[PDB]
Amino acid sequence: KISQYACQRRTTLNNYNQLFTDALDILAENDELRENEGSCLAFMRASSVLKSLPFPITSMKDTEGIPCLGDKVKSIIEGIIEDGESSEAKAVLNDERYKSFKLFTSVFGVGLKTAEKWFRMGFRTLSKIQSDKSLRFTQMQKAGFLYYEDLVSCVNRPEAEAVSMLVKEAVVTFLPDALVTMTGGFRRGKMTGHDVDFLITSPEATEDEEQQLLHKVTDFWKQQGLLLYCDILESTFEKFKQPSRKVDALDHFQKCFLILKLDHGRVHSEKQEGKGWKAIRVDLVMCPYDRRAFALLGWTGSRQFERDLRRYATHERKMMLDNHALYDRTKRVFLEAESEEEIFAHLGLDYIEPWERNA
Ligand SMILES: Nc1ncnc2c1ncn2[C@@H]1O[C@H](COP(=O)(O)CP(=O)(O)OP(=O)(O)O)[C@@H](O)[C@H]1O
Ligand SMILES: [Mg+2]
Ligand SMILES: [Mg+2]
Ligand code: NA
Repeated sequence: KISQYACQRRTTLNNYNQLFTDALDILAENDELRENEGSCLAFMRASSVLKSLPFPITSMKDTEGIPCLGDKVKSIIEGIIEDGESSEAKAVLNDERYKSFKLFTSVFGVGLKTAEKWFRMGFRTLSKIQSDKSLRFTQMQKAGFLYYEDLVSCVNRPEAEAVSMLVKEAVVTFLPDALVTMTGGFRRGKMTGHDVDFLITSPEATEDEEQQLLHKVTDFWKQQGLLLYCDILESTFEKFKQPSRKVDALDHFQKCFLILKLDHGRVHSEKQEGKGWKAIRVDLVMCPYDRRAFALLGWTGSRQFERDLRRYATHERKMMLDNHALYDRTKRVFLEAESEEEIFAHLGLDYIEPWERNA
Protein backbone atom coordinates (compact mmCIF):
# COMPACT_ATOMS: atom_id res chain seq x y z
CA LYS A 1 0.00 0.00 0.00
CA ILE A 2 1.56 3.29 -1.29
CA SER A 3 1.98 5.85 1.50
CA GLN A 4 0.52 9.37 1.20
CA TYR A 5 3.96 10.64 2.42
CA ALA A 6 6.87 11.15 -0.03
CA CYS A 7 9.29 10.30 2.84
CA GLN A 8 7.74 6.75 2.86
CA ARG A 9 8.15 6.36 -0.97
CA ARG A 10 11.20 5.76 -3.16
CA THR A 11 11.09 8.27 -6.04
CA THR A 12 13.83 7.83 -8.63
CA LEU A 13 14.49 9.80 -11.86
CA ASN A 14 12.99 7.01 -14.11
CA ASN A 15 9.52 8.59 -14.16
CA TYR A 16 7.12 6.34 -16.16
CA ASN A 17 4.27 8.88 -15.86
CA GLN A 18 5.82 12.10 -17.22
CA LEU A 19 2.73 12.63 -19.51
CA PHE A 20 0.57 12.92 -16.35
CA THR A 21 3.09 14.64 -14.03
CA ASP A 22 4.23 17.32 -16.53
CA ALA A 23 0.51 18.31 -16.89
CA LEU A 24 -0.07 18.20 -13.08
CA ASP A 25 3.18 20.26 -12.49
CA ILE A 26 1.91 22.97 -14.94
CA LEU A 27 -1.53 23.06 -13.23
CA ALA A 28 0.16 23.29 -9.78
CA GLU A 29 2.41 26.16 -10.98
CA ASN A 30 -0.60 28.07 -12.39
CA ASP A 31 -2.45 27.64 -9.04
CA GLU A 32 0.67 29.10 -7.31
CA LEU A 33 0.55 32.11 -9.68
CA ARG A 34 -3.28 32.50 -9.17
CA GLU A 35 -2.59 32.38 -5.33
CA ASN A 36 -4.66 29.19 -5.00
CA GLU A 37 -2.44 27.45 -2.36
CA GLY A 38 -4.99 24.62 -1.75
CA SER A 39 -5.42 23.52 -5.38
CA CYS A 40 -1.62 23.93 -5.83
CA LEU A 41 -0.95 21.48 -2.91
CA ALA A 42 -3.49 18.91 -4.26
CA PHE A 43 -1.86 18.90 -7.76
CA MET A 44 1.69 18.74 -6.21
CA ARG A 45 0.83 15.69 -4.01
CA ALA A 46 -0.85 13.87 -6.96
CA SER A 47 2.11 14.60 -9.27
CA SER A 48 4.54 13.43 -6.50
CA VAL A 49 2.80 10.06 -5.91
CA LEU A 50 2.67 9.28 -9.72
CA LYS A 51 6.42 10.06 -9.94
CA SER A 52 6.99 7.12 -7.45
CA LEU A 53 5.22 4.49 -9.61
CA PRO A 54 7.37 1.68 -11.09
CA PHE A 55 5.04 1.44 -14.14
CA PRO A 56 3.09 3.84 -16.48
CA ILE A 57 -0.65 4.45 -15.94
CA THR A 58 -2.40 3.10 -19.10
CA SER A 59 -6.04 2.90 -17.80
CA MET A 60 -8.16 4.37 -14.97
CA LYS A 61 -8.08 0.91 -13.24
CA ASP A 62 -4.29 1.45 -12.74
CA THR A 63 -5.09 4.40 -10.37
CA GLU A 64 -6.90 2.08 -7.82
CA GLY A 65 -5.33 2.17 -4.36
CA ILE A 66 -3.12 5.18 -5.23
CA PRO A 67 -3.50 7.92 -2.53
CA CYS A 68 -3.64 11.74 -3.15
CA LEU A 69 -5.75 11.34 -6.34
CA GLY A 70 -8.90 13.40 -5.89
CA ASP A 71 -11.81 13.64 -8.36
CA LYS A 72 -10.33 16.75 -10.13
CA VAL A 73 -6.96 14.96 -10.59
CA LYS A 74 -8.66 11.73 -11.85
CA SER A 75 -10.55 13.77 -14.52
CA ILE A 76 -7.18 15.15 -15.72
CA ILE A 77 -5.62 11.60 -15.82
CA GLU A 78 -8.71 10.31 -17.75
CA GLY A 79 -8.36 13.09 -20.37
CA ILE A 80 -4.62 12.32 -20.90
CA ILE A 81 -5.41 8.54 -21.35
CA GLU A 82 -8.15 9.58 -23.88
CA ASP A 83 -6.08 11.91 -26.26
CA GLY A 84 -2.43 11.67 -25.01
CA GLU A 85 -2.77 15.37 -23.93
CA SER A 86 -4.19 17.47 -21.12
CA SER A 87 -6.56 20.17 -22.47
CA GLU A 88 -6.35 21.86 -18.98
CA ALA A 89 -2.47 22.04 -19.03
CA LYS A 90 -2.53 23.08 -22.75
CA ALA A 91 -4.85 26.05 -21.87
CA VAL A 92 -2.40 27.11 -19.06
CA LEU A 93 0.60 26.91 -21.53
CA ASN A 94 -1.32 29.25 -23.89
CA ASP A 95 -2.46 31.65 -21.07
CA GLU A 96 -0.81 35.10 -21.38
CA ARG A 97 -0.41 35.64 -17.60
CA TYR A 98 1.13 32.18 -17.17
CA LYS A 99 3.54 32.64 -20.14
CA SER A 100 4.63 36.08 -18.81
CA PHE A 101 5.17 34.80 -15.24
CA LYS A 102 7.31 31.85 -16.47
CA LEU A 103 9.32 34.10 -18.82
CA PHE A 104 9.89 36.97 -16.33
CA THR A 105 10.73 34.75 -13.30
CA SER A 106 13.29 32.89 -15.58
CA VAL A 107 15.46 36.00 -14.87
CA PHE A 108 17.59 35.74 -11.67
CA GLY A 109 16.26 38.35 -9.21
CA VAL A 110 12.69 38.38 -10.57
CA GLY A 111 9.97 36.97 -8.30
CA LEU A 112 6.14 36.88 -8.37
CA LYS A 113 5.64 40.59 -7.38
CA THR A 114 8.04 42.06 -10.03
CA ALA A 115 6.70 39.63 -12.72
CA GLU A 116 3.07 40.74 -11.88
CA LYS A 117 4.11 44.45 -11.91
CA TRP A 118 5.73 44.13 -15.40
CA PHE A 119 2.70 42.21 -16.78
CA ARG A 120 0.27 44.94 -15.55
CA MET A 121 2.59 47.57 -17.17
CA GLY A 122 1.96 45.78 -20.52
CA PHE A 123 5.36 44.04 -20.87
CA ARG A 124 5.40 40.62 -22.61
CA THR A 125 9.02 40.16 -23.71
CA LEU A 126 12.44 40.30 -21.98
CA SER A 127 13.81 42.44 -24.86
CA LYS A 128 11.20 45.17 -24.14
CA ILE A 129 11.91 44.99 -20.37
CA GLN A 130 15.76 45.23 -20.73
CA SER A 131 15.72 48.08 -23.21
CA ASP A 132 13.12 50.16 -21.28
CA LYS A 133 14.57 53.55 -20.19
CA SER A 134 12.14 54.17 -17.26
CA LEU A 135 12.43 50.80 -15.47
CA ARG A 136 14.78 50.49 -12.47
CA PHE A 137 16.37 47.14 -11.73
CA THR A 138 17.81 45.65 -8.53
CA GLN A 139 21.51 44.57 -8.55
CA MET A 140 20.24 40.92 -8.55
CA GLN A 141 18.08 41.57 -11.72
CA LYS A 142 20.97 43.42 -13.50
CA ALA A 143 23.11 40.23 -13.00
CA GLY A 144 20.06 38.13 -14.04
CA PHE A 145 19.85 40.01 -17.38
CA LEU A 146 23.64 40.31 -17.96
CA TYR A 147 24.23 36.52 -17.54
CA TYR A 148 20.73 35.44 -18.77
CA GLU A 149 21.79 33.02 -21.60
CA ASP A 150 24.34 31.20 -19.37
CA LEU A 151 21.94 30.96 -16.38
CA VAL A 152 19.00 29.75 -18.52
CA SER A 153 21.21 26.98 -20.13
CA CYS A 154 21.36 23.98 -17.74
CA VAL A 155 24.36 23.40 -15.42
CA ASN A 156 25.53 19.84 -16.28
CA ARG A 157 27.53 17.29 -14.06
CA PRO A 158 31.05 18.15 -15.52
CA GLU A 159 30.28 21.86 -14.71
CA ALA A 160 28.91 21.02 -11.19
CA GLU A 161 32.08 18.96 -10.47
CA ALA A 162 34.29 21.83 -11.73
CA VAL A 163 32.43 24.19 -9.34
CA SER A 164 32.86 21.64 -6.46
CA MET A 165 36.68 21.73 -7.04
CA LEU A 166 36.65 25.57 -6.94
CA VAL A 167 34.53 25.60 -3.70
CA LYS A 168 36.74 22.99 -1.96
CA GLU A 169 40.02 24.76 -3.06
CA ALA A 170 38.74 28.12 -1.69
CA VAL A 171 37.22 26.71 1.56
CA VAL A 172 40.29 24.56 2.67
CA THR A 173 42.55 27.66 2.10
CA PHE A 174 40.83 29.23 5.21
CA LEU A 175 39.46 26.10 7.05
CA PRO A 176 41.63 23.00 6.15
CA ASP A 177 39.41 20.61 8.22
CA ALA A 178 36.15 21.77 6.49
CA LEU A 179 33.74 19.29 4.94
CA VAL A 180 32.14 20.44 1.67
CA THR A 181 29.12 18.50 0.33
CA MET A 182 27.25 19.07 -2.94
CA THR A 183 23.51 19.10 -2.07
CA GLY A 184 20.27 19.90 -4.02
CA GLY A 185 19.34 18.18 -7.32
CA PHE A 186 22.83 16.94 -8.20
CA ARG A 187 23.01 15.01 -4.88
CA ARG A 188 19.66 13.38 -5.89
CA GLY A 189 21.30 12.12 -9.14
CA LYS A 190 20.08 14.81 -11.57
CA MET A 191 22.02 15.27 -14.83
CA THR A 192 21.29 19.00 -14.86
CA GLY A 193 20.33 21.84 -12.53
CA HIS A 194 19.67 25.60 -12.44
CA ASP A 195 22.40 25.96 -9.81
CA VAL A 196 25.00 24.07 -7.73
CA ASP A 197 24.42 23.95 -3.95
CA PHE A 198 26.90 23.14 -1.20
CA LEU A 199 26.86 22.58 2.53
CA ILE A 200 30.04 23.57 4.37
CA THR A 201 30.84 22.61 7.96
CA SER A 202 33.97 22.44 10.14
CA PRO A 203 34.50 20.24 13.26
CA GLU A 204 37.10 22.57 14.85
CA ALA A 205 36.13 26.14 13.68
CA THR A 206 35.03 28.69 16.33
CA GLU A 207 31.69 30.66 16.14
CA ASP A 208 33.62 33.63 14.64
CA GLU A 209 35.70 31.45 12.21
CA GLU A 210 32.37 29.88 11.03
CA GLN A 211 30.92 33.37 10.49
CA GLN A 212 33.95 34.69 8.53
CA LEU A 213 34.47 31.73 6.10
CA LEU A 214 31.89 32.80 3.41
CA HIS A 215 33.30 36.42 3.51
CA LYS A 216 36.91 35.10 3.12
CA VAL A 217 35.99 32.69 0.26
CA THR A 218 33.98 35.32 -1.72
CA ASP A 219 36.75 38.03 -1.20
CA PHE A 220 39.28 35.44 -2.54
CA TRP A 221 37.07 34.87 -5.65
CA LYS A 222 36.57 38.70 -6.03
CA GLN A 223 40.44 39.04 -6.06
CA GLN A 224 40.63 36.19 -8.69
CA GLY A 225 37.97 37.99 -10.83
CA LEU A 226 35.53 35.05 -10.51
CA LEU A 227 32.79 36.69 -8.42
CA LEU A 228 30.10 37.93 -10.85
CA TYR A 229 27.38 38.32 -8.15
CA CYS A 230 27.40 37.89 -4.36
CA ASP A 231 24.73 38.20 -1.63
CA ILE A 232 25.64 36.92 1.88
CA LEU A 233 22.77 36.38 4.36
CA GLU A 234 24.04 36.46 7.95
CA SER A 235 23.00 33.68 10.31
CA THR A 236 19.93 34.13 12.57
CA PHE A 237 20.51 30.56 13.94
CA GLU A 238 19.42 29.99 17.56
CA LYS A 239 21.15 27.02 19.27
CA PHE A 240 18.31 26.36 21.79
CA LYS A 241 15.12 27.42 19.82
CA GLN A 242 12.45 24.70 19.10
CA PRO A 243 12.26 23.67 15.36
CA SER A 244 9.75 25.42 13.01
CA ARG A 245 6.00 24.58 13.06
CA LYS A 246 5.59 26.12 9.49
CA VAL A 247 4.59 24.01 6.41
CA ASP A 248 7.63 25.48 4.57
CA ALA A 249 10.42 25.81 7.20
CA LEU A 250 12.84 28.78 6.93
CA ASP A 251 16.61 28.21 7.07
CA HIS A 252 18.44 30.43 9.58
CA PHE A 253 22.03 29.35 8.69
CA GLN A 254 24.54 31.78 7.15
CA LYS A 255 24.30 31.43 3.37
CA CYS A 256 25.26 33.11 0.11
CA PHE A 257 23.71 33.29 -3.33
CA LEU A 258 26.42 33.65 -5.94
CA ILE A 259 27.21 33.82 -9.63
CA LEU A 260 30.68 32.47 -10.39
CA LYS A 261 32.79 32.75 -13.55
CA LEU A 262 33.56 29.13 -14.60
CA ASP A 263 36.48 28.95 -17.08
CA HIS A 264 35.99 26.30 -19.82
CA GLY A 265 39.48 24.83 -19.08
CA ARG A 266 38.33 23.68 -15.61
CA VAL A 267 35.44 21.59 -17.11
CA HIS A 268 36.33 17.98 -18.11
CA SER A 269 33.47 17.08 -20.46
CA GLU A 270 32.98 15.31 -23.82
CA LYS A 271 33.06 18.77 -25.54
CA GLN A 272 37.26 28.00 -26.90
CA GLU A 273 33.67 27.82 -28.35
CA GLY A 274 32.63 31.38 -27.35
CA LYS A 275 33.86 33.73 -24.56
CA GLY A 276 35.71 30.79 -22.90
CA TRP A 277 33.68 30.83 -19.63
CA LYS A 278 30.14 30.25 -18.26
CA ALA A 279 28.23 32.08 -15.49
CA ILE A 280 27.06 29.56 -12.85
CA ARG A 281 24.59 30.07 -10.01
CA VAL A 282 26.11 28.71 -6.77
CA ASP A 283 24.58 28.56 -3.25
CA LEU A 284 26.77 28.01 -0.19
CA VAL A 285 25.43 27.22 3.29
CA MET A 286 27.58 27.22 6.44
CA CYS A 287 26.26 25.30 9.44
CA PRO A 288 27.52 24.39 12.95
CA TYR A 289 29.18 20.96 12.96
CA ASP A 290 26.63 19.30 15.33
CA ARG A 291 23.70 20.27 13.00
CA ARG A 292 25.34 19.02 9.73
CA ALA A 293 22.99 15.98 9.36
CA PHE A 294 19.81 18.14 9.69
CA ALA A 295 21.17 20.74 7.24
CA LEU A 296 22.26 18.01 4.70
CA LEU A 297 18.80 16.41 4.90
CA GLY A 298 17.04 19.79 4.43
CA TRP A 299 19.29 20.98 1.57
CA THR A 300 19.23 17.66 -0.34
CA GLY A 301 15.47 18.00 -1.01
CA SER A 302 13.36 17.56 -3.10
CA ARG A 303 11.02 20.35 -1.86
CA GLN A 304 8.08 17.81 -1.73
CA PHE A 305 10.21 15.22 0.10
CA GLU A 306 11.10 17.92 2.76
CA ARG A 307 7.44 19.05 3.14
CA ASP A 308 6.28 15.43 3.73
CA LEU A 309 9.22 14.62 6.09
CA ARG A 310 8.19 17.56 8.34
CA ARG A 311 4.44 16.74 8.01
CA TYR A 312 5.11 13.04 8.91
CA ALA A 313 7.33 14.10 11.89
CA THR A 314 4.53 16.36 13.27
CA HIS A 315 1.35 14.31 12.56
CA GLU A 316 2.69 10.76 12.98
CA ARG A 317 5.56 11.08 15.53
CA LYS A 318 4.70 14.32 17.46
CA MET A 319 8.24 15.47 16.50
CA MET A 320 9.34 18.85 15.14
CA LEU A 321 11.85 18.76 12.33
CA ASP A 322 13.60 21.53 10.37
CA ASN A 323 17.06 22.14 8.81
CA HIS A 324 18.67 22.83 12.23
CA ALA A 325 17.21 20.21 14.67
CA LEU A 326 14.77 17.40 15.63
CA TYR A 327 12.69 17.82 18.78
CA ASP A 328 10.59 15.11 20.49
CA ARG A 329 7.52 16.72 22.13
CA THR A 330 6.65 13.53 24.13
CA LYS A 331 10.17 12.91 25.55
CA ARG A 332 10.75 16.74 25.75
CA VAL A 333 14.25 16.31 24.30
CA PHE A 334 16.22 17.37 21.22
CA LEU A 335 17.41 14.30 19.30
CA GLU A 336 21.06 14.19 18.13
CA ALA A 337 22.22 12.82 14.77
CA GLU A 338 25.65 12.40 13.15
CA SER A 339 24.10 11.21 9.82
CA GLU A 340 20.85 11.33 7.78
CA GLU A 341 20.37 7.59 8.57
CA GLU A 342 20.14 8.44 12.33
CA ILE A 343 17.44 11.12 11.56
CA PHE A 344 15.37 8.55 9.60
CA ALA A 345 15.83 5.99 12.46
CA HIS A 346 14.67 8.62 15.09
CA LEU A 347 11.52 9.19 12.91
CA GLY A 348 10.79 5.44 12.58
CA LEU A 349 11.32 5.64 8.77
CA ASP A 350 13.11 3.23 6.44
CA TYR A 351 16.17 5.05 5.09
CA ILE A 352 15.52 6.70 1.68
CA GLU A 353 18.69 7.18 -0.45
CA PRO A 354 19.29 10.74 -1.86
CA TRP A 355 18.58 9.52 -5.46
CA GLU A 356 15.22 8.16 -4.11
CA ARG A 357 14.09 11.61 -2.83
CA ASN A 358 12.99 12.99 -6.22
CA ALA A 359 9.37 13.43 -5.00
N1 LIG B 1 15.86 28.87 1.98
C1 LIG B 1 15.80 27.47 2.04
N2 LIG B 1 15.46 26.86 3.20
C2 LIG B 1 15.42 25.52 3.34
N3 LIG B 1 15.70 24.70 2.34
C3 LIG B 1 16.04 25.19 1.12
C4 LIG B 1 16.11 26.63 0.91
N4 LIG B 1 16.47 26.83 -0.40
C5 LIG B 1 16.63 25.65 -0.97
N5 LIG B 1 16.37 24.61 -0.08
C6 LIG B 1 16.47 23.16 -0.30
O1 LIG B 1 17.71 22.89 -0.96
C7 LIG B 1 17.50 22.06 -2.12
C8 LIG B 1 18.21 22.72 -3.30
O2 LIG B 1 17.53 23.94 -3.51
P1 LIG B 1 17.32 24.42 -5.00
O3 LIG B 1 18.77 24.80 -5.61
O4 LIG B 1 16.55 25.71 -4.81
C9 LIG B 1 16.31 23.34 -6.01
P2 LIG B 1 17.06 21.73 -6.50
O5 LIG B 1 16.21 20.62 -5.83
O6 LIG B 1 18.39 21.63 -6.15
O7 LIG B 1 16.89 21.62 -8.15
P3 LIG B 1 17.52 22.90 -9.11
O8 LIG B 1 18.69 23.78 -8.39
O9 LIG B 1 17.98 22.45 -10.41
O10 LIG B 1 16.30 23.96 -9.50
C10 LIG B 1 15.97 21.97 -2.35
O11 LIG B 1 15.61 20.70 -2.90
C11 LIG B 1 15.34 22.38 -1.00
O12 LIG B 1 14.98 21.24 -0.21
MG1 LIG C 1 19.78 23.18 -6.73
MG1 LIG D 1 19.94 26.48 -4.79
NA1 NA E 1 13.54 34.35 -10.86
